[PDB]
Amino acid sequence: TEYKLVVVGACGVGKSALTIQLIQNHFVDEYDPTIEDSYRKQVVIDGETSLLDILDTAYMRTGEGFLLVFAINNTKSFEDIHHYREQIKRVKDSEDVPMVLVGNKSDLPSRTVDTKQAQDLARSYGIPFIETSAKTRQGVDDAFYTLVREIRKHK
Amino acid sequence: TEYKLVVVGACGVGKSALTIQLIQNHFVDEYDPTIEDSYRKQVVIDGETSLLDILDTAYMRTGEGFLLVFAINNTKSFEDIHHYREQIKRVKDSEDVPMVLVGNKSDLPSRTVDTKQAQDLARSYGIPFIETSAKTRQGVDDAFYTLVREIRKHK
Ligand SMILES: Nc1nc2c(ncn2[C@@H]2O[C@H](COP(=O)(O)OP(=O)(O)O)[C@@H](O)[C@H]2O)c(=O)[nH]1
Ligand SMILES: Nc1nc2c(ncn2[C@@H]2O[C@H](COP(=O)(O)OP(=O)(O)O)[C@@H](O)[C@H]2O)c(=O)[nH]1
Ligand SMILES: [Mg+2]
Ligand SMILES: [Mg+2]
Ligand SMILES: [Mg+2]
Ligand SMILES: [Mg+2]
Repeated sequence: TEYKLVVVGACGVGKSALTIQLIQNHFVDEYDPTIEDSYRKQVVIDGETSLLDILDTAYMRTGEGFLLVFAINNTKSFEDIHHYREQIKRVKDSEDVPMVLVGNKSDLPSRTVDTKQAQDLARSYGIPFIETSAKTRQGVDDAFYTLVREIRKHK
Repeated sequence: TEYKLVVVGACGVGKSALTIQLIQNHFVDEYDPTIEDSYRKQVVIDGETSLLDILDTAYMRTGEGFLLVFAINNTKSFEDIHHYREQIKRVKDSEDVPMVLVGNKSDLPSRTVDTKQAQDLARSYGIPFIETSAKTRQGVDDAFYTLVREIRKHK
């Protein structure tokens, strides 16, 4: 009932925004990118009281679940996804580590990374893909909760 | 060729969900209830290129069409329908304003407001009644498009 989650991705994709929206239920219009802190919150996932220990990157090997986050209006971030994917494989020494691909900023119309690209990437990793928006709370809880559901399976 | 539409109803009925599903063609599992923003999208209604200016309540007097939205699994929302109905009559100072009654969340089985009650209410207002689901896109376009068709006959 206690989970250690880790949010990874390129700078400016909304790693901090997604975390704060989950923890403090509000949207941050700006957040210091050099800040890397762990956050804590007792929540209810699928009716079960769970403790979430989330690390907003800017221990790693103590992570049970990982959020691969990019922005749908940021091609470069999507390109950097594989870099972080492989880091997690090495730090965990495993092929099968609970992960979720996250497409943030789905509220923005200036989309450059279409659905097929993201879903093909997730298909190449065999992990779920969720479109999120930290501004509007869209898919935010689902992203973290799905990861926890992935951990439940592995454990 | 341009239309100003206003979506009203009780909190949590899916006003935001119905708007996003129309504009960005996706479903929001959660949306900040305190967010009231105007949205814009050029669409094709019955073959005719139209610009839709939609206000998602949480400007009013400039509304040409109004969506009266409740949830079929929300008796209270249905009860509050007349409240918003009369507000629009006052803000427009008119006895005849293009409106459409919308029963959202039709994808849910836990129904408490049957078709009889809704249709009887729509008949009491002399306006169309549309069953919608922002989750599955059911009746979403038809709801907004019908309202536009109501504006057409009105002018
Ligand atoms: N429109 C929109 N903007 C976002 C969203 N998430 C984050 N942002 C913006 O992106 C900027 C950088 O986000 P941040 O969380 O600091 O990126 P980080 O480097 O991964 O921590 C912030 O100023 C946010 O306002 C979102 O879902 N929608
Ligand atoms: N099953 C289902 N859920 C919906 C539908 N429309 C909205 N919802 C859910 O209802 C919740 C609140 O909807 P929202 O649009 O924020 O209500 P608002 O206060 O009118 O803006 C959201 O978390 C949606 O997931 C629908 O058609 N079907
Ligand atoms: Mg940050
Ligand atoms: Mg491209
Ligand atoms: Mg809303
Ligand atoms: Mg009854």
